[PDB]
Amino acid sequence: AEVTQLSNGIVVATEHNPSAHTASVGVVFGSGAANENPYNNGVSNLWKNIFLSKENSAVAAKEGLALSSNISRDFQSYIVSSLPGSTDKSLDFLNQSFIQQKANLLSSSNFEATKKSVLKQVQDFEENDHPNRVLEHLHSTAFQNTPLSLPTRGTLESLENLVVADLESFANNHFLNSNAVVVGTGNIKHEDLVNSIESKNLSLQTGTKPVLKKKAAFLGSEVRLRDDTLPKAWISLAVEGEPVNSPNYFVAKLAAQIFGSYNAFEPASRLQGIKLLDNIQEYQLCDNFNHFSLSYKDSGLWGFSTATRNVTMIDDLIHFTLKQWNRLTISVTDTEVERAKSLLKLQLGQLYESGNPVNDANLLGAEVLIKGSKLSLGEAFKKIDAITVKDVKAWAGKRLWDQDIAIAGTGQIEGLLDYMRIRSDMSMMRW
Amino acid sequence: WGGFSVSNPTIQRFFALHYLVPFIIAAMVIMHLMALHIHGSSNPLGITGNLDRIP
Ligand code: HEM
Ligand SMILES: CCCCCCCCCCCCCCC(=O)OCCCOP(=O)(O)OC[C@@H](O)COP(=O)(O)OCCCOC(C)=O
Repeated sequence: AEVTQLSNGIVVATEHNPSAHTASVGVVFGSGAANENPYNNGVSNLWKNIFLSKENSAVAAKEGLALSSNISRDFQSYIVSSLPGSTDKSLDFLNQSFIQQKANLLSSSNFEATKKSVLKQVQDFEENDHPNRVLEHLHSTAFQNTPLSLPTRGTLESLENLVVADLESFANNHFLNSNAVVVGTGNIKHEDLVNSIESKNLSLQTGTKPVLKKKAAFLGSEVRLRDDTLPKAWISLAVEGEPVNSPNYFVAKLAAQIFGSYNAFEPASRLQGIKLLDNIQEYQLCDNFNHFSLSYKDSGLWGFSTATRNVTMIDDLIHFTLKQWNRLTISVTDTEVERAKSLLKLQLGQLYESGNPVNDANLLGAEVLIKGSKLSLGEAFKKIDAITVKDVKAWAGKRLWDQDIAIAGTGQIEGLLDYMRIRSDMSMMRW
Repeated sequence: WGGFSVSNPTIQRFFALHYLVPFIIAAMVIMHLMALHIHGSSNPLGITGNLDRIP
């Protein structure tokens, strides 16, 4: 259980697992939706779908190869999967169809067919997926006029004016050897992957990606998208949090785990050791909530999201939740900290030790692109067990107590009160 | 008057009533507020205010 990195001008990372039955090989780039502008937003989402189109997936299926891809704000992925004794064929396909030749993929017929499907994907998302479009709107009001505001799928208006030239320009600027990591997970040995690469030569482009003029900045604000015909209210609320490669990275994750997640219709979720639940269940002000701590290269967010059918008691839900947050500065106990320690270990122990090599490749490539190295799971546990009550109170006194907030909501949100009555609940007065 | 002109009985009864009526005005001010709570307040435009409210 250890990763091995080498460099030849090309970075090559690998987590070998001898007891698996598959192998994944791919390339991860260090540019995401936070590396484009409002005019070409969605060009990366359209690159993913050109990779996964028919005539490229057909050519892989005849050889016994499956394909995958993912767009995020800091990185992109293009992965190939196979049986363990078929990994050299995986690398060849990744060489031919992607890095060297792509005139086959950017044809006039394949481009229009791909654009039609992607527009239908995005239009469907904006009309039916309410919890996820409110979290995207939160990012856009918190980081307005800054690169961390742009949605990852793109916007239906900017996505309509794209041509092949926009794709080719974006490729020449960001798909570069200086901005790339080659990964390998599952039943694959490091030496074999290194040997297969030097037998070929395998370089995409040289480097010099553009530098981004503006840095990300948090701004307290709100955006309300009112729709009285929907049957619920969906709300998300956050403060500024921690970026990746921060000293307070695990302390913010432990603090989110203290308040946790809830489903009203599951019996065992009603019995969790969370003091907020003693307040909501007597009048049943929500159906579910979840606390998050999101982290990027430049900034982060810390907060919660909720959905509810009780549209006359929204003000009681927001009030009781924000008063529990205040206790992290004043009166958090030792039992609440020892519970969140061991449940945080179970959480990220399941994220980093699933059975899917595709998830391993995305995690590994994103971490090595920032830190140059991966922190093992035995090391992360020791940092978590060394946190005390004093560290939590010091973090909360700086990040939560009387600080500005960002809010987004949709649906039946008449009962959501104004900004300054919610902002005033971030301090107590009775300390 | 209490007599045949404005005199002593007039001035002593006018002071006892003058202390009383302020407490009757206060009871009418409570009934006045109850009638406002039903429909709330109007606004300078003369149209409905149920679409945009502030606490
Ligand atoms: C001791 C005397 C009074 C007190 C304490 C009082 C109190 C109030 C208060 C607090 C309001 C709330 C809205 C506003 O300020 O406009 C109000 C509204 C109102 N008052 Fe009075 N009031 C008094 C006398 C009167 C009188 C003498 C009249 C008329 C002859 C009157 C007619 C009204 C009306 C029509 C409104 C509603 C106005 C609107 O909503 O557009 N009140 N009153
Ligand atoms: C048919 C047979 C009949 C024979 C018997 C004869 C008896 C006849 C008289 C019966 C007695 C009257 C009935 C009792 C009654 O209406 O009041 C007693 C109940 C309590 O009064 P309340 O109206 O709830 O308080 C009044 C409240 O409901 C209203 O509150 P509000 O004052 O509008 O708020 C303003 C406060 C704002 O706060 C501040 C000032 O900052």
